[PDB]
Amino acid sequence: TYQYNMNFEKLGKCIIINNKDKDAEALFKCFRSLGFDVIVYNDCSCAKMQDLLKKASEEDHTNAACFACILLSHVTPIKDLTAHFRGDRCKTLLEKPKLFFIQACPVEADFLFAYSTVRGSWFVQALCSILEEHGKDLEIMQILTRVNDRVARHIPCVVSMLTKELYFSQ
Amino acid sequence: TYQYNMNFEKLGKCIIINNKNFDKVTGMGVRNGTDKDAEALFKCFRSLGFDVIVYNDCSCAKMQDLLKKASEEDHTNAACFACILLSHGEENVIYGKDGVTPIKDLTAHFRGDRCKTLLEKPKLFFIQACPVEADFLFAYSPGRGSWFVQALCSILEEHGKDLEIMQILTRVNDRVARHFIPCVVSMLTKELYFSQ
Repeated sequence: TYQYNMNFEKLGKCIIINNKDKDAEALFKCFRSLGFDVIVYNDCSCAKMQDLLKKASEEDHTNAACFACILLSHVTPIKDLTAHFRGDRCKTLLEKPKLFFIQACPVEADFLFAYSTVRGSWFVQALCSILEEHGKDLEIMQILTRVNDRVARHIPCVVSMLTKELYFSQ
Repeated sequence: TYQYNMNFEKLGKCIIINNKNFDKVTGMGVRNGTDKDAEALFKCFRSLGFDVIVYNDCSCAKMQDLLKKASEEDHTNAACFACILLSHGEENVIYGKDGVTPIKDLTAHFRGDRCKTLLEKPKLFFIQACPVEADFLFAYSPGRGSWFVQALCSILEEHGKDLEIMQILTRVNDRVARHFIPCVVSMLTKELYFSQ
């Protein structure tokens, strides 16, 4: 009970929003490099992100272990996107984590965040360089705090409303 | 190394601000059980090498003037630094006996440029309210104490010397959610266990 369960078919479905391309392409490879069902979206007319998310919120993740999403900007409210995956709002994701990665320029338990700001950026450049190398053998926090170390060698916060540790088995 | 340096003379300070009785003009309830909430934390961090100092029913000017004077100290022989708040709070703001000060104003005193004595050192902050900002961590959260506090030390005197803070805080988040949620915002750069 000290880590999140991983006896699941799919790892999870990864969503990538890309308003505007190196970071996206690099995030794609490195997240599929964990075993993610990755889907990329560009030129997202702000009406998209809403319906785009809610769809996935009404999908089935019973045979999925988790769920990740990534935003890339430079107009859509933060909370109005995440609330689709509330406690009751998406019952297929309970006792399952929700991971939102951001870079621009009961309920609410088991959520994680990471917002960065500005070739491509550092944060991104830094992250993949870990997930490729130490991706499948670290707890999530052990990873992000390593990224903050890497970017500081040249800062993005990290909201953790999680309940157990997070490595990446099957 | 992939973790914070603990080989220091002393650990660090541990300012506790126990706000219980606020003024009437604030129209703010008397936060009860907070004496227990403080004593629990004080006893806990005491047993972790924190030189614990407990402040009580302070004004906003006090809480401001206090931390500033503590930021301007010599923290060189100290590994880290902690500060725990107990009061009423709202949207990124926290009550004093007299008024209301923005939380980001209190912590600002320690921002690496204005507290060089704590640079590359973790500067912690615990909130229970009813390399700019690097090395910062924030953990915002009856008869017995609160859940959070009681559950924290419950895990902290038990595992605190042998677990990383996230391992500690993530653990805390489970037992509070077990009863029925706190948000741990981290800007750290290295893992942090509470021993040598």
